[PDB]
Amino acid sequence: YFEDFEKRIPREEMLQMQDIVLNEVKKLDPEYIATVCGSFRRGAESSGDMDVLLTHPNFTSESSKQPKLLHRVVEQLQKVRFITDTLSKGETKFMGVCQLPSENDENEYPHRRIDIRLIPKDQYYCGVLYFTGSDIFNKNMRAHALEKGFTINEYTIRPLGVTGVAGEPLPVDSEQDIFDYIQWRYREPKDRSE
Amino acid sequence: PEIRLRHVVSCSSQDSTHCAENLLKADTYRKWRAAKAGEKTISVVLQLEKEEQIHSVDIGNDGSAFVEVLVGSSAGGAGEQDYEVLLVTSSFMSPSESRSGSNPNRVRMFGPDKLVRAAAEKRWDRVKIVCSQPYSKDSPFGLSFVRFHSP
Ligand code: NA
Repeated sequence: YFEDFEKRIPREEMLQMQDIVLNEVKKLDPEYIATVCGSFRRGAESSGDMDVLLTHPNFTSESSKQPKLLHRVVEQLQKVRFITDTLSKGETKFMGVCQLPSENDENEYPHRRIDIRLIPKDQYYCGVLYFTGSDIFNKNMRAHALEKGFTINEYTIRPLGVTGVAGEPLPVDSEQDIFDYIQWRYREPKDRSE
Repeated sequence: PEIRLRHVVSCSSQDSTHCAENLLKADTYRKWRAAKAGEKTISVVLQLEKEEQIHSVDIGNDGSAFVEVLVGSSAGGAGEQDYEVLLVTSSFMSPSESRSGSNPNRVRMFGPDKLVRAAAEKRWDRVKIVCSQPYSKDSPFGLSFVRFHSP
Protein backbone atom coordinates (compact mmCIF):
# COMPACT_ATOMS: atom_id res chain seq x y z
CA TYR A 1 0.00 0.00 0.00
CA PHE A 2 1.07 3.57 0.68
CA GLU A 3 1.37 3.64 4.47
CA ASP A 4 3.13 0.26 4.22
CA PHE A 5 6.29 1.56 2.52
CA GLU A 6 6.86 4.07 5.31
CA LYS A 7 6.94 1.38 8.00
CA ARG A 8 10.23 -0.04 9.26
CA ILE A 9 11.12 -3.67 8.67
CA PRO A 10 12.40 -5.34 11.85
CA ARG A 11 15.66 -7.21 11.31
CA GLU A 12 13.77 -10.39 12.14
CA GLU A 13 11.49 -9.95 9.14
CA MET A 14 14.41 -8.90 6.95
CA LEU A 15 16.00 -12.22 7.92
CA GLN A 16 12.87 -14.17 6.92
CA MET A 17 12.77 -12.18 3.66
CA GLN A 18 16.41 -12.92 2.96
CA ASP A 19 15.80 -16.65 3.31
CA ILE A 20 13.00 -16.59 0.80
CA VAL A 21 15.07 -14.58 -1.66
CA LEU A 22 18.25 -16.67 -1.24
CA ASN A 23 16.45 -20.04 -1.22
CA GLU A 24 14.46 -19.33 -4.36
CA VAL A 25 17.56 -17.98 -6.07
CA LYS A 26 19.68 -20.99 -5.10
CA LYS A 27 16.91 -23.35 -6.24
CA LEU A 28 16.77 -21.66 -9.66
CA ASP A 29 20.52 -22.02 -10.14
CA PRO A 30 23.13 -22.50 -7.37
CA GLU A 31 25.60 -20.49 -9.46
CA TYR A 32 23.51 -17.40 -8.80
CA ILE A 33 24.86 -15.27 -5.98
CA ALA A 34 22.48 -13.00 -4.09
CA THR A 35 23.37 -10.66 -1.29
CA VAL A 36 20.97 -8.58 0.75
CA CYS A 37 22.80 -5.32 1.26
CA GLY A 38 21.95 -1.94 2.77
CA SER A 39 21.71 -1.23 6.48
CA PHE A 40 20.60 -4.82 6.95
CA ARG A 41 24.02 -6.04 5.87
CA ARG A 42 25.54 -3.53 8.27
CA GLY A 43 23.58 -5.20 11.05
CA ALA A 44 20.86 -2.60 11.57
CA GLU A 45 17.99 -3.60 13.87
CA SER A 46 15.57 -2.48 11.18
CA SER A 47 15.41 -1.47 7.52
CA GLY A 48 13.49 0.88 5.23
CA ASP A 49 13.41 -1.66 2.41
CA MET A 50 15.24 -4.67 1.03
CA ASP A 51 18.00 -4.28 -1.51
CA VAL A 52 19.27 -7.42 -3.24
CA LEU A 53 22.35 -7.66 -5.43
CA LEU A 54 22.19 -10.52 -7.89
CA THR A 55 24.99 -11.93 -9.98
CA HIS A 56 25.78 -15.02 -12.02
CA PRO A 57 29.13 -16.17 -13.44
CA ASN A 58 27.51 -16.14 -16.94
CA PHE A 59 26.87 -12.41 -16.68
CA THR A 60 29.95 -10.20 -16.94
CA SER A 61 31.02 -6.76 -18.17
CA GLU A 62 32.14 -8.39 -21.42
CA SER A 63 29.12 -10.62 -22.05
CA SER A 64 25.89 -9.79 -23.86
CA LYS A 65 22.75 -8.61 -22.08
CA GLN A 66 21.09 -11.26 -19.93
CA PRO A 67 17.81 -9.81 -18.59
CA LYS A 68 16.42 -13.34 -18.24
CA LEU A 69 18.92 -13.80 -15.42
CA LEU A 70 16.94 -11.21 -13.47
CA HIS A 71 13.45 -11.80 -14.85
CA ARG A 72 13.65 -15.50 -14.11
CA VAL A 73 14.33 -14.68 -10.46
CA VAL A 74 11.62 -12.02 -10.24
CA GLU A 75 9.04 -14.30 -11.82
CA GLN A 76 9.88 -17.11 -9.41
CA LEU A 77 9.46 -14.85 -6.39
CA GLN A 78 6.10 -13.91 -7.86
CA LYS A 79 5.27 -17.61 -8.21
CA VAL A 80 5.97 -18.25 -4.53
CA ARG A 81 3.87 -15.19 -3.69
CA PHE A 82 6.75 -13.20 -2.20
CA ILE A 83 6.87 -10.39 -4.73
CA THR A 84 3.34 -9.01 -4.71
CA ASP A 85 3.82 -6.07 -7.06
CA THR A 86 6.01 -4.61 -9.83
CA LEU A 87 6.94 -0.91 -9.89
CA SER A 88 9.84 -0.95 -12.35
CA LYS A 89 10.78 -3.85 -14.58
CA GLY A 90 14.27 -3.21 -15.94
CA GLU A 91 16.87 -5.31 -17.73
CA THR A 92 19.29 -5.07 -14.80
CA LYS A 93 17.13 -3.66 -12.03
CA PHE A 94 13.78 -4.69 -10.65
CA MET A 95 11.94 -2.38 -8.28
CA GLY A 96 8.86 -3.79 -6.57
CA VAL A 97 6.79 -4.81 -3.58
CA CYS A 98 7.01 -8.01 -1.56
CA GLN A 99 5.39 -9.57 1.47
CA LEU A 100 6.18 -12.37 3.89
CA PRO A 101 3.83 -15.38 4.08
CA SER A 102 1.37 -15.74 6.94
CA GLU A 103 -0.96 -18.56 8.02
CA ASN A 104 -4.60 -18.84 6.95
CA ASP A 105 -5.53 -17.28 10.30
CA GLU A 106 -2.34 -15.36 11.13
CA ASN A 107 -2.26 -11.59 10.51
CA GLU A 108 -0.81 -10.43 7.19
CA TYR A 109 2.64 -8.78 7.10
CA PRO A 110 3.06 -5.26 5.65
CA HIS A 111 4.04 -4.88 2.00
CA ARG A 112 7.70 -3.96 1.61
CA ARG A 113 9.65 -2.24 -1.14
CA ILE A 114 12.32 -4.44 -2.67
CA ASP A 115 14.95 -3.68 -5.28
CA ILE A 116 16.80 -6.41 -7.11
CA ARG A 117 19.83 -5.49 -9.20
CA LEU A 118 21.57 -7.85 -11.60
CA ILE A 119 25.29 -7.02 -11.58
CA PRO A 120 28.10 -8.35 -13.77
CA LYS A 121 30.18 -10.89 -11.86
CA ASP A 122 33.40 -8.89 -12.23
CA GLN A 123 31.69 -5.81 -10.73
CA TYR A 124 29.86 -7.63 -7.99
CA TYR A 125 31.94 -7.04 -4.88
CA CYS A 126 32.40 -3.37 -5.73
CA GLY A 127 28.62 -3.31 -5.92
CA VAL A 128 28.22 -5.14 -2.63
CA LEU A 129 30.59 -2.68 -0.97
CA TYR A 130 28.85 0.31 -2.49
CA PHE A 131 25.33 -0.80 -1.64
CA THR A 132 26.25 -1.91 1.88
CA GLY A 133 27.50 1.57 2.77
CA SER A 134 27.06 3.38 4.93
CA ASP A 135 27.06 6.54 2.83
CA ILE A 136 29.44 8.13 5.30
CA PHE A 137 31.58 5.01 5.33
CA ASN A 138 31.68 4.98 1.51
CA LYS A 139 32.64 8.65 1.52
CA ASN A 140 35.48 8.00 3.94
CA MET A 141 36.58 4.94 2.03
CA ARG A 142 36.61 6.79 -1.31
CA ALA A 143 38.62 9.63 0.19
CA HIS A 144 41.25 7.28 1.59
CA ALA A 145 41.27 5.40 -1.70
CA LEU A 146 41.97 8.61 -3.63
CA GLU A 147 44.80 9.53 -1.28
CA LYS A 148 46.31 6.16 -2.19
CA GLY A 149 45.85 6.59 -5.93
CA PHE A 150 42.63 4.65 -6.45
CA THR A 151 39.17 5.57 -7.52
CA ILE A 152 36.38 3.39 -6.17
CA ASN A 153 32.85 3.60 -7.52
CA GLU A 154 29.81 1.33 -7.57
CA TYR A 155 31.37 -0.74 -10.34
CA THR A 156 35.12 -0.88 -10.07
CA ILE A 157 38.29 0.04 -8.30
CA ARG A 158 40.81 1.62 -10.66
CA PRO A 159 44.41 2.77 -10.16
CA LEU A 160 44.90 6.48 -10.88
CA GLY A 161 47.89 7.32 -13.06
CA VAL A 162 50.44 10.09 -12.52
CA THR A 163 48.26 12.67 -14.28
CA GLY A 164 45.14 11.44 -12.47
CA VAL A 165 43.73 9.24 -15.24
CA ALA A 166 41.94 6.15 -13.93
CA GLY A 167 43.38 2.85 -15.17
CA GLU A 168 41.73 -0.47 -16.01
CA PRO A 169 39.26 -2.01 -13.54
CA LEU A 170 41.19 -4.18 -11.11
CA PRO A 171 40.13 -7.81 -10.64
CA VAL A 172 38.13 -8.07 -7.42
CA ASP A 173 37.07 -11.48 -6.08
CA SER A 174 35.82 -10.16 -2.74
CA GLU A 175 35.26 -7.05 -0.68
CA GLN A 176 38.52 -7.97 1.07
CA ASP A 177 40.37 -7.60 -2.25
CA ILE A 178 39.24 -3.98 -2.48
CA PHE A 179 40.52 -3.01 0.94
CA ASP A 180 43.75 -4.77 0.08
CA TYR A 181 44.42 -2.55 -2.95
CA ILE A 182 44.06 0.60 -0.86
CA GLN A 183 45.92 -0.94 2.07
CA TRP A 184 43.10 -0.39 4.56
CA ARG A 185 42.53 -3.09 7.15
CA TYR A 186 39.27 -4.82 6.31
CA ARG A 187 36.14 -3.43 7.91
CA GLU A 188 33.56 -6.14 8.40
CA PRO A 189 30.14 -5.31 6.85
CA LYS A 190 28.74 -4.71 10.36
CA ASP A 191 31.61 -2.36 11.18
CA ARG A 192 30.73 0.28 8.61
CA SER A 193 28.63 2.92 10.39
CA GLU A 194 31.21 5.57 9.48
CA PRO B 1 55.55 10.81 -10.96
CA GLU B 2 58.14 13.23 -9.66
CA ILE B 3 61.69 14.05 -10.71
CA ARG B 4 63.46 12.02 -7.99
CA LEU B 5 61.51 8.91 -9.03
CA ARG B 6 62.09 9.49 -12.72
CA HIS B 7 65.00 8.21 -14.80
CA VAL B 8 65.30 10.39 -17.90
CA VAL B 9 67.37 9.29 -20.89
CA SER B 10 68.11 10.44 -24.42
CA CYS B 11 67.43 7.94 -27.21
CA SER B 12 69.79 9.41 -29.75
CA SER B 13 70.47 6.96 -32.56
CA GLN B 14 67.76 4.56 -31.49
CA ASP B 15 63.98 4.32 -31.49
CA SER B 16 61.94 4.04 -28.28
CA THR B 17 62.11 0.24 -28.40
CA HIS B 18 65.91 0.16 -28.76
CA CYS B 19 66.34 2.94 -26.23
CA ALA B 20 64.29 1.01 -23.64
CA GLU B 21 66.02 -2.32 -24.19
CA ASN B 22 69.37 -0.62 -23.73
CA LEU B 23 68.14 1.42 -20.78
CA LEU B 24 66.81 -1.57 -18.88
CA LYS B 25 70.00 -3.63 -19.16
CA ALA B 26 72.16 -0.56 -18.54
CA ASP B 27 74.43 -0.48 -15.53
CA THR B 28 73.70 3.18 -14.88
CA TYR B 29 69.97 2.39 -14.74
CA ARG B 30 70.45 -0.63 -12.51
CA LYS B 31 72.51 1.49 -10.12
CA TRP B 32 69.91 4.25 -10.21
CA ARG B 33 67.19 1.70 -9.60
CA ALA B 34 69.23 0.30 -6.72
CA ALA B 35 69.45 3.81 -5.23
CA LYS B 36 65.64 4.00 -5.36
CA ALA B 37 65.00 0.77 -3.47
CA GLY B 38 62.08 1.07 -1.05
CA GLU B 39 60.14 3.37 -3.35
CA LYS B 40 56.46 2.69 -4.19
CA THR B 41 56.72 4.00 -7.74
CA ILE B 42 59.38 4.78 -10.34
CA SER B 43 59.33 5.96 -13.95
CA VAL B 44 61.71 6.13 -16.86
CA VAL B 45 61.39 8.79 -19.53
CA LEU B 46 62.53 8.17 -23.08
CA GLN B 47 63.51 11.37 -24.84
CA LEU B 48 63.13 10.55 -28.52
CA GLU B 49 65.16 12.38 -31.16
CA LYS B 50 62.44 11.84 -33.74
CA GLU B 51 58.81 12.04 -32.68
CA GLU B 52 57.10 8.74 -33.40
CA GLN B 53 53.55 7.37 -33.62
CA ILE B 54 52.92 4.41 -31.36
CA HIS B 55 50.69 1.75 -32.90
CA SER B 56 50.72 -0.70 -30.00
CA VAL B 57 52.71 -1.53 -26.86
CA ASP B 58 54.07 -4.80 -25.45
CA ILE B 59 55.10 -4.82 -21.79
CA GLY B 60 57.05 -7.44 -19.88
CA ASN B 61 56.71 -7.00 -16.15
CA ASP B 62 59.50 -7.33 -13.64
CA GLY B 63 57.69 -7.19 -10.31
CA SER B 64 55.52 -4.12 -10.85
CA ALA B 65 51.91 -4.13 -9.66
CA PHE B 66 50.81 -1.50 -12.19
CA VAL B 67 52.31 -0.02 -15.34
CA GLU B 68 51.25 3.14 -17.17
CA VAL B 69 52.52 4.70 -20.39
CA LEU B 70 52.21 8.41 -21.03
CA VAL B 71 53.43 10.48 -23.97
CA GLY B 72 54.49 14.07 -24.37
CA SER B 73 55.62 16.59 -26.94
CA SER B 74 58.80 18.44 -26.04
CA ALA B 75 58.37 21.37 -28.42
CA GLY B 76 56.94 24.27 -26.41
CA GLY B 77 57.91 22.58 -23.18
CA ALA B 78 56.35 19.75 -21.23
CA GLY B 79 55.68 19.56 -17.51
CA GLU B 80 54.23 16.55 -15.74
CA GLN B 81 50.64 17.64 -16.38
CA ASP B 82 51.21 18.06 -20.12
CA TYR B 83 51.73 14.32 -20.52
CA GLU B 84 48.89 12.53 -22.21
CA VAL B 85 48.03 8.94 -21.28
CA LEU B 86 48.82 6.44 -23.99
CA LEU B 87 48.35 3.22 -22.03
CA VAL B 88 46.16 3.63 -18.99
CA THR B 89 47.49 2.30 -15.65
CA SER B 90 47.30 -1.47 -16.05
CA SER B 91 47.50 -4.43 -13.66
CA PHE B 92 50.39 -6.89 -13.70
CA MET B 93 50.28 -8.22 -10.14
CA SER B 94 47.71 -8.39 -7.37
CA PRO B 95 48.58 -7.18 -3.87
CA SER B 96 48.77 -10.87 -2.81
CA GLU B 97 51.04 -11.75 -5.69
CA SER B 98 53.09 -8.63 -5.03
CA ARG B 99 53.66 -9.80 -1.46
CA SER B 100 54.28 -13.46 -2.34
CA GLY B 101 56.50 -12.72 -5.35
CA SER B 102 54.22 -14.87 -7.50
CA ASN B 103 53.87 -14.16 -11.24
CA PRO B 104 56.26 -11.16 -11.29
CA ASN B 105 56.90 -11.48 -15.03
CA ARG B 106 53.54 -11.27 -16.75
CA VAL B 107 53.61 -10.11 -20.35
CA ARG B 108 50.74 -8.13 -21.82
CA MET B 109 50.30 -6.88 -25.38
CA PHE B 110 48.24 -3.74 -25.94
CA GLY B 111 47.11 -3.29 -29.54
CA PRO B 112 45.53 -0.14 -30.99
CA ASP B 113 42.36 -1.33 -29.37
CA LYS B 114 43.68 -1.11 -25.83
CA LEU B 115 45.46 2.24 -26.10
CA VAL B 116 43.85 5.66 -25.71
CA ARG B 117 42.91 6.47 -29.31
CA ALA B 118 43.23 10.27 -29.22
CA ALA B 119 46.77 9.80 -27.91
CA ALA B 120 47.76 6.84 -30.08
CA GLU B 121 46.74 8.95 -33.08
CA LYS B 122 49.37 11.60 -32.41
CA ARG B 123 53.16 11.67 -32.51
CA TRP B 124 55.37 12.09 -29.48
CA ASP B 125 59.01 12.52 -28.54
CA ARG B 126 58.53 11.87 -24.84
CA VAL B 127 57.59 8.43 -23.53
CA LYS B 128 57.06 8.01 -19.79
CA ILE B 129 56.67 4.50 -18.40
CA VAL B 130 55.44 4.42 -14.79
CA CYS B 131 55.85 1.32 -12.64
CA SER B 132 53.91 1.16 -9.39
CA GLN B 133 54.48 -1.41 -6.67
CA PRO B 134 53.08 -0.20 -3.31
CA TYR B 135 52.91 -3.75 -1.94
CA SER B 136 56.55 -4.71 -2.37
CA LYS B 137 58.42 -1.41 -1.98
CA ASP B 138 61.76 -3.07 -1.30
CA SER B 139 62.00 -5.16 -4.47
CA PRO B 140 63.95 -3.67 -7.41
CA PHE B 141 60.73 -3.82 -9.45
CA GLY B 142 60.26 -2.44 -12.94
CA LEU B 143 59.98 -3.95 -16.41
CA SER B 144 61.77 -6.76 -18.17
CA PHE B 145 60.92 -5.08 -21.42
CA VAL B 146 58.68 -2.59 -23.13
CA ARG B 147 58.24 -2.49 -26.89
CA PHE B 148 56.60 0.18 -29.00
CA HIS B 149 55.35 -0.62 -32.47
CA SER B 150 55.25 2.07 -35.12
CA PRO B 151 54.30 2.36 -38.83
NA1 NA C 1 54.18 20.70 -25.77
